Amino acid sequence: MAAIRKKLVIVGDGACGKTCLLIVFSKDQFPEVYVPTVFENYVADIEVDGKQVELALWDTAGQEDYDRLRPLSYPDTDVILMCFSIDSPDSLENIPEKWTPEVKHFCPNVPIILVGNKKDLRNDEHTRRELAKMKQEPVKPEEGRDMANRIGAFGYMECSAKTKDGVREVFEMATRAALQAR
Amino acid sequence: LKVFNRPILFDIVSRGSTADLDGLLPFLLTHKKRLTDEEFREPSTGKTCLPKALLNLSNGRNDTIPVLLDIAERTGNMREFINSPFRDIYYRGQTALHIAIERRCKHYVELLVAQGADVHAQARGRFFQPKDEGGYFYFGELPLSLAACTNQPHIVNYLTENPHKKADMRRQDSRGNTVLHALVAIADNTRE
Repeated sequence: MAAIRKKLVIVGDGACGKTCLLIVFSKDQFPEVYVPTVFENYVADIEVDGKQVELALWDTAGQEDYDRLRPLSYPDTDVILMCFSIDSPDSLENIPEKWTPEVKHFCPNVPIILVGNKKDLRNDEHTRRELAKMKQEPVKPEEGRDMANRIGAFGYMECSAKTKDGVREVFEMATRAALQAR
Repeated sequence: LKVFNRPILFDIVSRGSTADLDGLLPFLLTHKKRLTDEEFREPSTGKTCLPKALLNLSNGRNDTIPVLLDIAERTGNMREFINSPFRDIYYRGQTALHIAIERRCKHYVELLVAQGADVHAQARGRFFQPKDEGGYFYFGELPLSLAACTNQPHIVNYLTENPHKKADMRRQDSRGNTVLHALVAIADNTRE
């Protein structure tokens, strides 16, 4: 019938590849030559179960001049992808204390889909060696379970834009979470 | 000339002086900048150059629109430039397509949609709200609803029937109101 429009906004720390994930879901090809800092004004056609949904993608950054404009993309949101880095432990202790309060205050009563990106990099030799140099280890799935438990996330899964795993499933889950109007 | 800042760009585009855009090609390409960056957009509302050009129309014709669109497509962010939503709470969601429709300019909306203008962008700002909810004009929060609510049958026919992209009349806005619901909403009891 008539496709329903749902607004998805992706929030994550710097250099997490959220924009890379957006491009790889959009054109089904990872851009290895040019990665725009933000992907904006895109609508994607998705189907979950007998429904057609146009998902409008919004990307928020904080590298420069984007932190002040981050609150401008919060109102009238429908679903949030709260993402972190699997190959970066410091990307998990920053999840609850600074992202969560502002996302809850600005846009309350919305489903939370916290995800971890670059799932293939947790087994990379270089990242493991660099982490073990300062006594750190890749983000374990137990860490993701704890993250989903303490923030009450709708669902958590690992995606890697390099090997194209579960991105369609991730966005299907996000749209499904957006389907229920609280 | 050799330096293109935001106030200068808006000063040129308000008057529709196309010749001053001749130097627009190198300056961007030399500096790897885009028309959609924060430098070239109004800080108050997030308005870009295209809505400013469409707002300031001389006798209904602004010759700088095709040149701006061509430079945007050569820049590589044509899609991101065509539909640049406003950011202020007072005009949130408005798109250059909405401004073209609200100006009763069929040629500009034709030339805009055919190259990638989203026909479902919901103008859900505080200005586009019912008069009983702190607003001035509620047209249905949709380009097709707006075209139907401003009594523009030709643009409605073009939007519904166009090879490029058609906006289905069964689509619902944020309120759930379809095109018929919006057309009822704008209606008065006057005969005309």
